[PDB]
Amino acid sequence: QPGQSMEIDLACNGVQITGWLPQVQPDGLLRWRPSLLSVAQGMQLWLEHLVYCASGGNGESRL
Amino acid sequence: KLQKQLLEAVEHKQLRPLDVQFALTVAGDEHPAVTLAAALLSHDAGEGHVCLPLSRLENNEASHPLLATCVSEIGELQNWEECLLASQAVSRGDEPTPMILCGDRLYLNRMWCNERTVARFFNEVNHAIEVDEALLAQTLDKLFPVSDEINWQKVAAAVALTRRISVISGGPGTGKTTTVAKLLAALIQMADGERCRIRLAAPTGKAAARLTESLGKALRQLPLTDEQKKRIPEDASTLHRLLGAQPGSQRLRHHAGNPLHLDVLVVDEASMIDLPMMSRLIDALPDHARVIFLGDRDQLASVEAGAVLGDICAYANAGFTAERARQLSRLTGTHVPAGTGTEAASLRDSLCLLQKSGIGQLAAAINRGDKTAVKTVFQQDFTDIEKRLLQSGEDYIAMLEEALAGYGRYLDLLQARAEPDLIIQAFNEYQLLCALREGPFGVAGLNERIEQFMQQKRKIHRWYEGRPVMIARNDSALGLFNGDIGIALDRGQGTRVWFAMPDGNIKSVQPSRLPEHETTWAMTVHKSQGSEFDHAALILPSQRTPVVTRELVYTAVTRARRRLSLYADERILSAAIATRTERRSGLAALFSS
Repeated sequence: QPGQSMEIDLACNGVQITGWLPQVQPDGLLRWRPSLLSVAQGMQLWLEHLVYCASGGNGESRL
Repeated sequence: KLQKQLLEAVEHKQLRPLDVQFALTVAGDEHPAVTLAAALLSHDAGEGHVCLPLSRLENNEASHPLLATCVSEIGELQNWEECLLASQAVSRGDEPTPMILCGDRLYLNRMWCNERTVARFFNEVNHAIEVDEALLAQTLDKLFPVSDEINWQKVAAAVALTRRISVISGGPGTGKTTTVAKLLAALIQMADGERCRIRLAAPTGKAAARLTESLGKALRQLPLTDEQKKRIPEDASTLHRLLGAQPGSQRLRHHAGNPLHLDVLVVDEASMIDLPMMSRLIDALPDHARVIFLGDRDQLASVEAGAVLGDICAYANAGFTAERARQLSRLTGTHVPAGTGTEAASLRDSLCLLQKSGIGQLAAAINRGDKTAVKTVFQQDFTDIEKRLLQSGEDYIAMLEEALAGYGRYLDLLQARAEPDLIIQAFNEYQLLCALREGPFGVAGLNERIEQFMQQKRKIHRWYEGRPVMIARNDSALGLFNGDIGIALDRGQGTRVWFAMPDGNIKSVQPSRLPEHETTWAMTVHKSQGSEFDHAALILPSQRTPVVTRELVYTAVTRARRRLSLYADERILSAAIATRTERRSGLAALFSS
C-alpha cells in the first residue's frame, strides 16, 4: 500500500534514538530484498520493527 | 577533418584534452560546426561557465582563434540553431541527449538539470507559510526597539518567516549575523510546542567557525528560556560534511532517498555556492524545511561562472510585489515600498536587501558613477582608505615599500621568533589582493617581485624560515582546506608547518606532507573570500583588461576588517568600476517567463 517515510525519536534507558524508516504504510513495515533467507536479514527487520512498535505503529512487519 | 586541426589547440593550450576527446566522441563524423561547438562547450564548462550562448560562438569577436578555422568549415551558414539541432548530439530536451539547446544557450544535460532544478525550486514547490500577523508583529517589536522608521532587518526577518525559502542579502559589517540571530530567536519563540531543529552550514569550515562564534555573541544578547536555549544549534559544519560527501567517490549519503532531518537550515556565505551544490542541496531538502541563505549580491563569488546567488539577487533591485508591500506593512508596522511592475512574483517576494551598515561609503559608491567614487577616496581620507597613483615603475616599487609596512608587524613577529598560534592570527592582519593572475600586476607577477624584494631587503632570507603558506586544494586526510593559511617554523623538533584547528589546538605538518602550497604574500581576490584581514592592499594593472571588474574590487575592499590601502590608476580603477561581470547563466531568463 502507498506509504510515506516517518521519523523516529524515542527514549530507551535514557538514550535518544533518531533516524528514518522509509515507506511506512498504515498496515506496517514492508521490506523486500532479492537474496536468500538469513538470520542477518531477520535481525535487521527485528530492530526496525521494535523501533516501529515503540512509537505508535499498530500493525505487523514483513520482509 | 577538423580533428587534426583540434590537435593543434592542445599544443596551443587553448583546449584541454578533455574538451577535444569529448568533442570527437559525442559529435562524431557530423559537420565540423557540431564538433567545435561541443569543444568550446566542454572548455567553458571546464572553466566553470554554465552555458554557451549561440551568439557568442557566432561572433568573430570571441576568443580562441581556432574559431577562425570555423569559417572554412561552417561556411557561414549563419544558422547555428538549424545545424546543431539537426545532429543527434544536440536536442531540445525530449531525447536523452548530451547537449541541450533551448533558449539559444547550448550546454550540457548536467547544467540543464541543475538550472531546471534550481530555478524551479525558487519559482515552484515553495509555499507561503501563513501565521498570525499580530503575534508575529509583537515578537518583532520586542526584538527591534525602534519602530519609528522602516527597518530593513525587520523586513528580512518577516520575509524569511512568512516564506519557506528566502535569501537575506547584505554587505560585510552590515549586521547580517545579528539579523539571523533575531530570525532564529523569533523562530524558536514562534512555535513553543512544535519541534525546532536548526542547522548551520557554510561552504568552508573557516566561515563556518566564523558563523558559530558570531551567532553565539548575537544570541546571548537576547533573553531565552531553557527550552529555547536547548533548541539553539550547537555548531556549524562544512556543506560537504553535512551532505556526507565521501572523499573517494562522488556519492552522497542523503540525496533524494534520505532527506536531511531538520526544521530550518541557515547557509552562511551563499556566494560560494556554485550551481552544482545548490542543485544537489535542493533534492536533499524535505517539503517541511525552510532554508535561509546568507551573502551579498556584489560579492565576486556570486557573479563568478557557475554561481547561483548572483542572478537571484539581480531581481531584488526591482523591489517587492505590490501585494507583499501591503502585507509586510501590516507585519513590520511601517510602510514597505512596492516595486514597479510584475516580473516574477515568487522570486521577488523571497528576497531582501539590507542597505544599512570609509569602507561602507566607498562600496556604496561603487554601484554608482565614478564621480562619487573618486570623491570618496579623495576628501577627508576616512582614515580607512588611501590612494596611490601607479603608472611608471617607480611608483610600482613604492607600492612594494608600503606593502612591507602592512607586513611590518607580521615580518617582525617572524623575526622576533614567536609561537605559531599568534603568528597565524598575525598573518590575518595584512594581505595583498591583485586582479590579474599574471603580468607585471598579478599573482604570478607579484609573488616573483615580492620575493625579489625580500632578497633585496634583509628582512627574511630564503621553504624559508617564517614563511606563510596557503593551501591550494582541499585535503580530507590532514583536515586542512583550500583558503587556509599556515606558518612554517622550527620548534626544535624540526622544520614543520603549523595550522590552527577549529578547536584551538595546533597541528604540526611536515613540509612534504602538504598536498599543495603556494606563496600567500599575495592572494587571489576570489580565494580570499570568507577570510578576514585587518589591513589590505589592492594591486591593479596599468593595462586595460576585462579581468579587472567591479565585483573583484568590491571583494578586495570588503576583505579588509578596518585598515585598507590602494595602489591603482584613477583611469584604470574607475573604469573597471563601471565594468561588471557578465553572466551567461539562463536562470534569469527562466525567471522572466
